[PDB]
Amino acid sequence: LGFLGAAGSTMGAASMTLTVQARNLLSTVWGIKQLQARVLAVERYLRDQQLLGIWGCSGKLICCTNVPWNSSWSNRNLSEIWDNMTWLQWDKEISNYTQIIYGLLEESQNQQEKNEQDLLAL
Amino acid sequence: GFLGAAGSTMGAASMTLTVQARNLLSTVWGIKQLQARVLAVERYLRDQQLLGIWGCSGKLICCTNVPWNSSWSNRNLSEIWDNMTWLQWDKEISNYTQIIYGLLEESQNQQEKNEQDLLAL
Amino acid sequence: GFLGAAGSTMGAASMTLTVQARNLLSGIVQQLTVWGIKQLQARVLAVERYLRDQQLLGIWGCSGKLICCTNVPWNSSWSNRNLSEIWDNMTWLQWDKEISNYTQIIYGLLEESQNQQEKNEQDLLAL
Amino acid sequence: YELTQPPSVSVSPGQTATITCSGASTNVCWYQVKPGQSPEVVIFENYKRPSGIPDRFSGSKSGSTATLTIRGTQAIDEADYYCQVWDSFSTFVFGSGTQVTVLGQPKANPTVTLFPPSATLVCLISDFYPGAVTVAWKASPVKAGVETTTPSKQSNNKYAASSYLSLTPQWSHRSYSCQVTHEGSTVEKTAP
Amino acid sequence: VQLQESGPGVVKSSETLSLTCTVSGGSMGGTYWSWLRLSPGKGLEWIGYIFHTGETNYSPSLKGRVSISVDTSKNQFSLRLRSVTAADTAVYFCASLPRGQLVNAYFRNWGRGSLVSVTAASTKGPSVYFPEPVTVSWVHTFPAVLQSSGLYSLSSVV
Amino acid sequence: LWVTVYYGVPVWKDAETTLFCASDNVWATHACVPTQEIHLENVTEEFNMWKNNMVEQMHTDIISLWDQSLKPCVKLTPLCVTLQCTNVTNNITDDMRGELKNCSFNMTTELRDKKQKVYSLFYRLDVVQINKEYRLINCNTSACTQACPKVSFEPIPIHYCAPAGFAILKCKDKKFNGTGPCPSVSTVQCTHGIKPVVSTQLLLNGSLAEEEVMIRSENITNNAKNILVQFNTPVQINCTRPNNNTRKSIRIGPGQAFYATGDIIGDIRQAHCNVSKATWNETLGKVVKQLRKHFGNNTIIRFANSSGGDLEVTTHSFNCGGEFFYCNTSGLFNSTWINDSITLPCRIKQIINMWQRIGQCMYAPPIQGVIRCVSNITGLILTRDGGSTNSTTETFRPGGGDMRDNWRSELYKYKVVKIEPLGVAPTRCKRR
Amino acid sequence: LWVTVYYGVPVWKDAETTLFCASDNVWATHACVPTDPNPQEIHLENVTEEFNMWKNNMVEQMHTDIISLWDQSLKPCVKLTPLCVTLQCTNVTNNITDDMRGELKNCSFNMTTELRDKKQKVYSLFYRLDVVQINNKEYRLINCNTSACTQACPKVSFEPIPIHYCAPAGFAILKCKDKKFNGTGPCPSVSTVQCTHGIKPVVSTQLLLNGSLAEEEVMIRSENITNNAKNILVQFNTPVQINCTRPNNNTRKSIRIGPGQAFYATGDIIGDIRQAHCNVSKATWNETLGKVVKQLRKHFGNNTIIRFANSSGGDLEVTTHSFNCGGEFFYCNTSGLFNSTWISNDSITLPCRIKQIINMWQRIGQCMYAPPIQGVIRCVSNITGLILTRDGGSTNSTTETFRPGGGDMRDNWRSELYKYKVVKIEPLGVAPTRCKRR
Amino acid sequence: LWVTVYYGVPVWKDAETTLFCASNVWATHACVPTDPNPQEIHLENVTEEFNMWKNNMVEQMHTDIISLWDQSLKPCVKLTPLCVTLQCTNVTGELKNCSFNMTTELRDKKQKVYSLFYRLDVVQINNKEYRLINCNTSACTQACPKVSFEPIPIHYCAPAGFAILKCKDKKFNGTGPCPSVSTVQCTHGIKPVVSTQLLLNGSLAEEEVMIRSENITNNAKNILVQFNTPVQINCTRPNNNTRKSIRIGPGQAFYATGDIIGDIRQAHCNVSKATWNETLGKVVKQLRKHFGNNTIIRFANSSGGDLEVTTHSFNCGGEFFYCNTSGLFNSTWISDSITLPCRIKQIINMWQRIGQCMYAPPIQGVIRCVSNITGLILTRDGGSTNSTTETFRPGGGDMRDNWRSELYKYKVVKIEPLGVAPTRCKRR
Ligand SMILES: *[C@@H]1O[C@H](CO)[C@@H](O)[C@H](O)[C@H]1NC(C)=O
Ligand SMILES: *[C@@H]1O[C@H](CO)[C@@H](O)[C@H](O)[C@H]1NC(C)=O
Repeated sequence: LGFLGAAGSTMGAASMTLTVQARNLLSTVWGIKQLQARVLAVERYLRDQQLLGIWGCSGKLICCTNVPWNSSWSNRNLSEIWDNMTWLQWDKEISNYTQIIYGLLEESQNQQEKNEQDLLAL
Repeated sequence: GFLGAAGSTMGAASMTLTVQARNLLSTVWGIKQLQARVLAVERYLRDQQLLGIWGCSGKLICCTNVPWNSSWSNRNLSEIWDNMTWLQWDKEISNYTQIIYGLLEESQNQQEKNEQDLLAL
Repeated sequence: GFLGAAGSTMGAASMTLTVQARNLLSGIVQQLTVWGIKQLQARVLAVERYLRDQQLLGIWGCSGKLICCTNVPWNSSWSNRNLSEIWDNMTWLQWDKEISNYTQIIYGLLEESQNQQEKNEQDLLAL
Repeated sequence: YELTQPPSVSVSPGQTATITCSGASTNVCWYQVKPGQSPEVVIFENYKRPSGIPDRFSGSKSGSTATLTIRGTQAIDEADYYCQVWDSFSTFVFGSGTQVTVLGQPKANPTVTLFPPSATLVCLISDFYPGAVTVAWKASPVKAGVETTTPSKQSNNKYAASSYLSLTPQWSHRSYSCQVTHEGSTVEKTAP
Repeated sequence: VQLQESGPGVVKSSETLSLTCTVSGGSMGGTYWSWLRLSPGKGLEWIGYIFHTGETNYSPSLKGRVSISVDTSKNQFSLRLRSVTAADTAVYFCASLPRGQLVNAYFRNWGRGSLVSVTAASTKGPSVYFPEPVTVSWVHTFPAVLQSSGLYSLSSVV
Repeated sequence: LWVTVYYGVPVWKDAETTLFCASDNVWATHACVPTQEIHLENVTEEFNMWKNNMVEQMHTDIISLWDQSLKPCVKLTPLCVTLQCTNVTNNITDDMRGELKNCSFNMTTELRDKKQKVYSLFYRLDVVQINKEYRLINCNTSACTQACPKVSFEPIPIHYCAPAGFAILKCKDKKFNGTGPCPSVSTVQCTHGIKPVVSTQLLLNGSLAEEEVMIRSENITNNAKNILVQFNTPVQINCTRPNNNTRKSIRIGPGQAFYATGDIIGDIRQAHCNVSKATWNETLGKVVKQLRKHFGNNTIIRFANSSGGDLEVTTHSFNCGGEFFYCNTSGLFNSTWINDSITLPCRIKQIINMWQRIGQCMYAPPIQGVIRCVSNITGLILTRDGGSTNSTTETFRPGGGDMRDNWRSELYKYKVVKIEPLGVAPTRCKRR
Repeated sequence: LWVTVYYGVPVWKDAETTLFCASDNVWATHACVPTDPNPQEIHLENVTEEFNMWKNNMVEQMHTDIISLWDQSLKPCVKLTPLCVTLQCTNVTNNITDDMRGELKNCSFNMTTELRDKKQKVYSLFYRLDVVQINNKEYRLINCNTSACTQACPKVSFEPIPIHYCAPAGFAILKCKDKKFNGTGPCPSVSTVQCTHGIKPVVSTQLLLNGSLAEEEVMIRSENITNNAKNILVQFNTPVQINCTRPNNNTRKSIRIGPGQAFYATGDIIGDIRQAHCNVSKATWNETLGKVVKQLRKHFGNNTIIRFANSSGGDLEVTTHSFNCGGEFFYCNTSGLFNSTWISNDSITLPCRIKQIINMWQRIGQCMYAPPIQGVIRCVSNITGLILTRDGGSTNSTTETFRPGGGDMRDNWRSELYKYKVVKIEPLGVAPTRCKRR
Repeated sequence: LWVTVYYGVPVWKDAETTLFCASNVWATHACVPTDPNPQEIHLENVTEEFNMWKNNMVEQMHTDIISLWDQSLKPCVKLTPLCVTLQCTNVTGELKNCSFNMTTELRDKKQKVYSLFYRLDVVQINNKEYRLINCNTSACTQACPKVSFEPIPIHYCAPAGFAILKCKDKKFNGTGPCPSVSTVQCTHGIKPVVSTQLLLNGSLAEEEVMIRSENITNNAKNILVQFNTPVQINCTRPNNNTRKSIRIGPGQAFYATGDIIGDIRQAHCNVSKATWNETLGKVVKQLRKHFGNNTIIRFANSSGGDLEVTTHSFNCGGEFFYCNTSGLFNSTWISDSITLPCRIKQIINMWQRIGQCMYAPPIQGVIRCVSNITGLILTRDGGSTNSTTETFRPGGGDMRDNWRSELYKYKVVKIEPLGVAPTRCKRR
């Protein structure tokens, strides 16, 4: 496939092709439009990498975290999610309720880091 | 808030490292803003590279293997972490930082070289 | 210094890899005219080259390390020498010269191998 | 305002000399003027002093009169001093001026001679110190058509001057004389 | 900053005087460029200053016969007195003042001072001598007087 | 269940960004980088071309690249002289009589001291009468620069290409309505190459529809919105200016030149333009066939000529060869629907202010020789009126005059999306 | 003990950076970013930070930004180079009262037109401060011995609009909050903001106008109060309203000087010629001067005789109060205000006067021609400050004389940027503890 | 046997990139301060090739010098109404005494102002009417005199990730693989001198005199001879010039040449005789190793063309000399002082560009510069292979050959630190 060839596929097929999208995020006075866009792309990529790094999650694509799944975010079962839904409708469903997940991971990683700090001292 | 624990105890200001860590990224207002954004990227990449040399990438709190010297600070645990702020600690150890940075670099340099020969089995 | 013992053996250069990587970004002393826009474009190009070098290390599971091993097979058509006659009495400048074409297949093999390894590690933790 | 000053101050070397500048509401400023040289400011407020000026110069104000005090008068400190204030209508007004002279060599008396013409009279005065001198004439005094040389330093380093008087061949009167007054001392010489 | 005047030394009576002070090693920004006059029979006096935008301020006793102009291109400023008289013989300085309040300001960066003599006489010889002082050698020699008509007279007695 | 983090997920949101140029002159292709497509199977994306952000950015880009090309040329400030003009009658045609005026004026030479007496030729649309003494029409609003002869107004294709972190979605829908859902969306790096032509009533050298003639409007009920028509078979046209002008360089300054029209070599005739008859009849028949779907069956659809206004909006104005034409096009829109060639009386103006601005014109220098010129008519800009209901008769007149509508017929199948690679999902694993 | 590395500690450092501004004209805010609704302010509890209002770098940055925007806004207007020729001005005399006599001149001169070869003969009314004599009498403009300068084209207005100075990424702005602050020394209560409050860049030389008031008392700030060469900024507690007006009904006519350039000139005045009045209430000014004298005695003594005298400048911008009132630049006397001697519906009128050729930022060879404004002109503003200057006679005295002054425009913006400081965040830090890496 | 990944290794390949400055017209204040004692490495087993003729550093240097010159000539006065008719006579026959009508700061008045012009920059219009020679091709700027033309040294540094090399081989002819390649942080003190057919104030050779060419067997490519000993050349303009300022309008000036104080004498630049003879002897001694060991080498004078390419040109103190230098290249080799009559022009078409001048203002007092010749730009007039004589006339006119005298021991490369290798290890 290509750069976005798994966009129409389901989640169980698009999760195996996470490398192709992640690789292509970093590919005479009116030549400043070339210069203005590159700094924007670099800043957006650095923001994504920093936000991965806050959660203790950087360096990997598939990444697991011990925050429990609240049923108020999505009350449907896991059986229909990974083979009967694409990522676009998932972004549409959890366009809401995202900022609190991005803070729950933020606090949970610091709690895990301090628990590692206490265990490595005794 | 952003840095509302700047006057608090070092033992209580270490719970809130993320909300200072996440705001390093956020024609007159043309090339000036361009150099400002570029220099912000310079400072953030220099900080992350300096964490990358010491072997503490992706970690806010990182335990290391460098001996602490009593000549650096004779002042002990139960008051640095109980009734002292981070600004006073930065003023105290301000002219001792290059030695501990070089020692962290040396310890991480000697740490990785003792691992490559172990995985040759 | 920079590029020190570049003409030495690979074993001697492997102990000094940590001084090259400090200044692929910038120096701090060098952090509207002819020179200003040129220096700004040089800084932006250096940042992009450093991030492009780091992203490939990030994808293959090699992030945060200077020396690492990986679990993809190496075909013998790419190289035939054993370990002793490459890791002594050989310079890296002589070493890059014959893998100018075999590299792009190897990079994709690393990428797919790391993706499969991460999916297999994810599958084990669900039990 | 007028900014009145005393005309002349003469002191012995090694002693103090004070000069006053009255009628000054606003802060005064003193300039030192030497012949052949540009003026230099010496005291630029009532009490302050700019860099490069020696320590012997100081000033003070009491009421509306401000005085300058020289601690030690050397041969360097022989000059003229003017005080300057600011006024709203005329922006800068200056004083009349005070000459400071040191007594390096002692007092002597002038020498004067009188000559008849062949009608102009000549009255030359030689070898006097200090340079403060006045010339008087009589015929009944004479108060018209008289011109006097300003006192100058000759090769002797001892001041000399001259005087002239224009007349008509009035040569009616029977007695002519040229009177020179030298800080109290009077020498008279006289005639048709 | 060093200043130096330039101009004629002998000006005929009832003519227009002209002088030029040249500023070296400095700028025209924020400085009142003054002109000053030192007479032996009248003390030290003030003529006027000019600011670099052309705002002038002349002395009230000499108002109506004075004109000061600035020229930032050739880095200098000039003075013009009209209808000069024999009482205007003096030494002319150019000085400067800082921009601000003149309540405590004092003149600085003085020039060398060019002597200007306003005369009204012609060439004559000594009747034993206006353009040339006579040299009498045989003795003692006296400096020459200045008459009200504008002539000279000295004497020499052994 | 526990939440997980996936990096590199294929989702996108609509956004606006900075699209840089790319190429294979007035349009500065020196700064453009030199110059692939991935099909997407099961996605439907909502498109909109009247809310598209690419057309406005392209229009501002075209204006700025026009403005930077006239900067180092001659200002032509001393040309505002009291002209002295008469008619020219070296065997002028009766339809051409009064259009060309011989003119003579006093002009400054290279030296600042002297002056010279210079004669030139000016069209009637350039000179105005002083109230025989004439003057130029630009000496009343703003004197303006001269187009340099080395640069050329030939429309080279340019590609608008998105930076890293963005994507451009291209519809493959063969019957695209112009807005709404798109059943088949394809992701391309960037576009096919757009020729930035300039026209008013008829679109020239554009991209053809591939199966049938498509007519697109923002609101077909409202009469105040323009109607864009895209053809499937092109209609060939001939530009023609049958005169042999002579350019002579008049030097008006130390290193500046004023290229003036010297004389006519031979006969003077009108600068007509020819379109075919039967091809235009068949194309207009297809157009009136399709428009009865939106407006109703057995409705009398007829075409009138332009309504009025200034010369730029009312007349067809193209730029082939280097001269500025202003053609009538009243024999094209005349029919009422229940080897001949249609010729058009066209006229030429020299002082041009293109992008609807006041106080900024440009003098076009004359071109030596005869100009032969052909192009394709692959698009029309119609505009209906406020006709009464239940009359079963509607009149359509060629509108135009807004430069966005020409480039909205090329960027009608594109949009810019912002890819975000971060997403969360629950599964069975737990971090150890 | 063992060393650890912490990332993101709350440690700052003093630094200088290029701050960008945001807002909700000459100061072109179409290029600035829109600001946020509800700007968050975070109060820092147990902190003391050393401040200095006389050394912060954002004052010079603001001065450079205002100079750059005022230079940029005068680019596409009329150059007005061919105007100054040998003028021939006689006195206007229409229905003139006792004052403003010999002030307005009726000048006549040639000009060019649209066509190059034709000329015209036009007339304009010029003030006395714009023309100088060369030798009816032959006059000329005062500008073109140094430069011929651009007109301000009248679609751009001179009304000040607020700009908020933001902070870039990685830096922070610390805002003081103490109610009794002299601008130098430690501060007990320090807060941090994303951007400053609304700062309007007003231009004045003796009396600060339209500024930010105090909250408790009349504070007095100086770098060294015992030194007499430092300006003494005063911040008022209650504002004092000042009404300035121009009663002459002015007429503007447009003279076209080129193909696309027009010169707007003063026409005939309809009515009577009168001077520009400026009114300040007497009782409010007397109370405000009493408050200033009472606050001034805490720095000098309990028995010193504080006096006020009028200004002693050389040029017209330092001597006279100068501002703008919607297009006309005023130059006002203010000698009826600063005239008192304080021992231990009547309104004061001021003869405000108007100039047109304006050299405002004191750059050599750059000026500006302000066009006339049609009709009468009125403004209502309040005085929120002063720029005094002590006349230092001698030590241990009993009489202090204060005179107004200014000219340096950085003191007008140092009275609004005193409670602000920019810092650079350093997130790294090391500390000892007991833990071990495996 | 499985792939390992190594990062940070020293491996470079050749590439082009934009370098930056490190340290008047040449902007000193826009450069970063230089870096102190930049240490040097040695590659003991390298065979990396250099190239003097096809490196991108000379093109970038030429573009930067041109852009700096056009930037420094921007905020100065334009002399567009000075182009008037000139009535000139002879002085006391090279200098001209031209008088003209000229506008003042008042737009309606005019003044009559005289000035002195050289013969090289006036032309006669149709015998008392003249004009400048730029009045039909340009309208060109007077260089406002607060700037200087002094060749301050300029260091070029490489951006991050790029390194610039340095050949240490002494007998290196400019082309080919050298046994010894080094690496430096920044280039040395290159001074942008302006010269034609006599490279002066430059860097000497190591031990002997190098001969550098594309191919020695072609009569179209310049021969950059580089000396091992300096040949000192030193001279004056003996006239005493006064500078007057003529106001052209509202606040702009024009500095014209005033009256001559002393007596007029021509400029002359003289060089030592025995030193030049032994330097040319070294050149003809070692140059015979390329053309045949029994050959006749004779040096003719300049070929022809414009005055920029025919005559030796240099900006000594702000005045631009155009000295004859036909008394030096005149010999016939087979197995005291030399004076040069020199002339000065004012309006200058510098970088071979038609449409922009610059007007160099006159300077007061006498000027004197002592300089060292460190190179020649000889070209070969070819012919048939029938005779043993070869005529080597001087040539120039191309400013890149001045900057190919330097930038010969330099090359920029792009570091690629990522590299794979086969190993038997395993990641677990
Ligand atoms: C130099 O000239 C000779 C003579 O024609 C030619 O054979 C040779 O190829 C030239 N050198 C190069 C590098 O082209
Ligand atoms: C040549 O002379 C210049 C200036 O006198 C000097 O800087 C340079 O070092 C000299 N060259 C030598 C001595 O090789």
